[PDB]
Amino acid sequence: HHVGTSFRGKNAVVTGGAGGIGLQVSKQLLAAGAAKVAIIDLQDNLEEFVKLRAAHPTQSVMIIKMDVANKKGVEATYEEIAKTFGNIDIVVNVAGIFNDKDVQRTLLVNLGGIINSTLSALPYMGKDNGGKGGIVVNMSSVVGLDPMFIIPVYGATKAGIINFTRCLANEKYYQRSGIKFVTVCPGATMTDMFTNFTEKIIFPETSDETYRILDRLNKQSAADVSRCILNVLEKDKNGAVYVIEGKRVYPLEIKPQWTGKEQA
Amino acid sequence: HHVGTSFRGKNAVVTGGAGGIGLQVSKQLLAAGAAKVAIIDLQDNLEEFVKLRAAHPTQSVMIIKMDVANKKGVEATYEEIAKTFGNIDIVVNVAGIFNDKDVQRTLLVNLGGIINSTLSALPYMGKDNGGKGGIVVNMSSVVGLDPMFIIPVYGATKAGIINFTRCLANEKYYQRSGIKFVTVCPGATMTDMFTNFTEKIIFPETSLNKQSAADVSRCILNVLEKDKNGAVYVIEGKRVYPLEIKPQWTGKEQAL
Ligand SMILES: NC(=O)c1ccc[n+]([C@@H]2O[C@H](COP(=O)([O-])OP(=O)(O)OC[C@H]3O[C@@H](n4cnc5c(N)ncnc54)[C@H](O)[C@@H]3O)[C@@H](O)[C@H]2O)c1
Ligand SMILES: NC(=O)c1ccc[n+]([C@@H]2O[C@H](COP(=O)([O-])OP(=O)(O)OC[C@H]3O[C@@H](n4cnc5c(N)ncnc54)[C@H](O)[C@@H]3O)[C@@H](O)[C@H]2O)c1
Repeated sequence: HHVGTSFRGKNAVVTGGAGGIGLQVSKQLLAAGAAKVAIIDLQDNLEEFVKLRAAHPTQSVMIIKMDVANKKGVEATYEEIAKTFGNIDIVVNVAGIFNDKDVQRTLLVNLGGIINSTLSALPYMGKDNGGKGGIVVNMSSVVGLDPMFIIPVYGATKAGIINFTRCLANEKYYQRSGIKFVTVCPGATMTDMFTNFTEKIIFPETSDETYRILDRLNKQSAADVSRCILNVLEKDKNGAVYVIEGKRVYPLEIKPQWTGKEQA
Repeated sequence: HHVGTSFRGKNAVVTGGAGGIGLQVSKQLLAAGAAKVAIIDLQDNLEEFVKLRAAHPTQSVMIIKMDVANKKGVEATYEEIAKTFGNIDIVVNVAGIFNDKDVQRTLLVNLGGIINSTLSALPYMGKDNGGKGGIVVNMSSVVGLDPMFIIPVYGATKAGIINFTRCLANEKYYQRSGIKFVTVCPGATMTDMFTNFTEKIIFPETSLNKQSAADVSRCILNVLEKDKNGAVYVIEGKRVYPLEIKPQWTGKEQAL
């Protein structure tokens, strides 16, 4: 029941917020007393959202059905959100999928959706456009940092997310816009995304060693990761990259790869 | 005129081979005496290819017009190439673009095309499928390794290429297939791709000669001869630098 003060007065947009981690992120932000929370997702979860609005009468809970791969849709969706909200302090882009069999869809949803949502959010967040400034947390994976041979396509999009998000963490941009950019990379997690795993992988003969990804998923839940995300949000460290494993948050010091130390 | 022996008896597929680095890669492989070379590109470049076939009468020079973003097209394209070639020893996936204003196209061409071409090539290369085995060199960027703030979208796809290519470099994959997988990351390069740069960037208010396509191409063939699985090379100033890619996630990280 109790609504808190941790995120009092904060307006927040959450892609993927109908299920899994995104749904918990939305709940926990409302529970922390976020003034307004918008949710962008493909699936309709009316029974969950009716309860959610009920439990948070003095808070805005806005739900939009939209494919984050849809560039113009996302743009449109943000326009509508902005007119009601007036400002966007927090964006957590959680929406993604796991399907190696469908390469095009993976790229456009996982990498494309992050990009679409991020670029779309910026005008309504940036100081130069009258915004207060804010933070964008982009969701990635551990396999984004360290490749996992079983899932090359899914991995690629996660490596792309990291590199993309770090770019925007430029000092010159921050001084102009006031927006910060953070990447979080969850490890073994109880996600429904990895259900029917071996039906969603390219090389079928890797089912023998598929234990690596799905053995210790119980280690952390969606709610655990969500708590880690809100923890990260409070840190407000620009350009930071976090790993979330075993219910815990680990910051990475990412050293440059090409420094010229190569010999010949 | 002279045709060499460095790549004698080798069959090679090259995406992006109508222009820039790809075109030079195609020439240099033929000049090194590659038995067969196939080229996959959107542009026709007929006057260059008529000259090329002439200069290599005892070598196969096959040209197909095809969008590497087109999954089924690429698949189709490889079947015909395979029918003539019989096997594929070398794939260099060079085809790519620079357009940040168009995000979807960038992802599907740059990252998608690499994936499409790579996955399509594997049956015709893999030992277990009757193939001789081989090597796939995938083209990336330095910004793929170290993010460049001016070009975030283009960068993302290059980071994606690296991570993708490294995955396939698994030892279990190699003993089963015999195919190796290499990533090369060119630096400051005289590419026509970066012409009209500021018309192709997202943030408009924001403010290499050392190496050419032919220089990078020479570096690629150098890398090809090395035949080191899982390797990542930087190509800067006409020179090849191997990277020691250390894991990002260690247990030394302190929980905050
Ligand atoms: N080990 C890992 O790599 C790992 C583990 C867990 C989570 N993650 C990351 O966490 C993120 C969330 O995953 P999850 O645990 O919540 O699983 P999940 O499948 O339960 O969450 C997916 C949510 O996103 C929605 N969605 C999917 N595609 C969409 C689209 N195009 N447009 C709008 N909404 C869309 C879905 O409707 C769903 O609600 C994932 O994207 C993943 O990158 C990675
Ligand atoms: N610093 C850097 O990031 C950097 C520098 C140089 C080169 N590169 C990379 O080298 C590669 C080649 O670029 P370049 O220097 O030769 O420039 P280029 O534009 O001259 O070559 C691109 C070639 O790919 C073809 N192509 C484009 N889209 C295609 C598609 N969908 N399907 C088939 N063919 C397509 C084009 O017809 C062209 O011939 C690129 O992948 C580029 O990312 C990166």
